[PDB]
Amino acid sequence: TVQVPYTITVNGTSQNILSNLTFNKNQNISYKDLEGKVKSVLESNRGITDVDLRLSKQAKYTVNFKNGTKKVIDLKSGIYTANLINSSDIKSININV
Amino acid sequence: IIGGRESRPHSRPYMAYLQIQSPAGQSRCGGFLVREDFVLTAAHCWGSNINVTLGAHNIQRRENTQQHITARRAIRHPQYNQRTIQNDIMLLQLSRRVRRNRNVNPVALPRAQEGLRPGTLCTVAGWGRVSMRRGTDTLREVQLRVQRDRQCLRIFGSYDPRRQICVGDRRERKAAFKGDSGGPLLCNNVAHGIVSYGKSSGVPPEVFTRVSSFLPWIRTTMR
Repeated sequence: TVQVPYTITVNGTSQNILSNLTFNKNQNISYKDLEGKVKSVLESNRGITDVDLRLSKQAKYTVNFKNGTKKVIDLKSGIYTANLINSSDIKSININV
Repeated sequence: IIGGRESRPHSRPYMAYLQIQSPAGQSRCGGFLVREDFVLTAAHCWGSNINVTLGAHNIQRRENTQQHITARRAIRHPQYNQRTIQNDIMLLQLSRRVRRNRNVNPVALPRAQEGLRPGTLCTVAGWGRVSMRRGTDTLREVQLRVQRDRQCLRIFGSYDPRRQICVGDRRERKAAFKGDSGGPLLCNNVAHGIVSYGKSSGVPPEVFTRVSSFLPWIRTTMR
């Protein structure tokens, strides 16, 4: 019941849309699920699939936290960060392929 | 809108504010009325359900002048290419006709198949973010300069000058930004462009859909 803005850049270009992801308020979710949302909007906004992420030079998303820190996560990697993340700690998400 | 000023209230009565339902969340875009029953916007603003607000200045207040209308149909251009953001144009058929008044009325489209000379001054308006840090509740606007095609050909890998316009001097920090998609680029009071895409940073130049390239399709779809 909270909205978290995200942006998507693919091959240097970024739609000028104001886009949000819906999250349950104050819910701990895993980074496997957060990656699922990220991959979902890459597909629905820009038609980017899993094979496209494998062959890109770099593919990452950055979680910006309300406390001013950030976490940079690699979409080409396995090994989920041993952890869960709270929904109401996220300021925004920047996706970069 | 980056580097702009607040619009005079209701000075741009063709402006449309779109609330879009996506599978994973909500989006927000601009658009513009081109006939009492049709709004023109960007195809990447498509969603399953679209509510359209006309007559607004402060979209976070519920002004008496606003008209709220759902889109009955959202017609993406048949060759819209999501990956490259090509043919990024969409028509929304309103579920009812707007009531015309001083605050709500459509904007002129180009005469036939017009190009756009570099150096031309054009205005863009929108409710998008003003920087990486804050947005706006009221309509803003900024005047930009059409660039020679080389400015975007060096920067954007899929820019096509036949169907897109390169807009915005790099030196000035003036541009459309997140939330401004689908808004009009007006040159002498005619809608020649549609806010489409740019750099993630918002630094100009940016790419607009060239409306004149789509005039036959727009006229056919409305008819």
